[PDB]
Amino acid sequence: GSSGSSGPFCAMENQVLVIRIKIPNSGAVDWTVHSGPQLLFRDVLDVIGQVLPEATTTAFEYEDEDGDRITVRSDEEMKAMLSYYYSTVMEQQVNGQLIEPLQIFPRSGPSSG
Repeated sequence: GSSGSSGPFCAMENQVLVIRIKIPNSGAVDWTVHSGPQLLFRDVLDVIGQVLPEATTTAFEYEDEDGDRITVRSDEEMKAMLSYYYSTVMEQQVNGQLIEPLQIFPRSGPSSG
């Protein structure tokens, strides 16, 4: 996680984040994320690792506006994925419909050295 919290409070203006890891033939798990903004790529992998311990991940995908399923292989992509969720989430609120969980998929592959 975040080494060096210094103060068990966790500040955040925007509501917490909820990541929905698409589980293989087992529904999906919701990773209660409070540091939606203060989230790193590794963190995700650090979490997923607990979700799919028998199935590596490293990276993950997330449906965008055109539901083209993006790919996050670098913190860069992450900030992006989050940049969309919030850009869309806020839109889901102004509209009315309830907000949806950041539907992500643990890119599990065969290789794993």
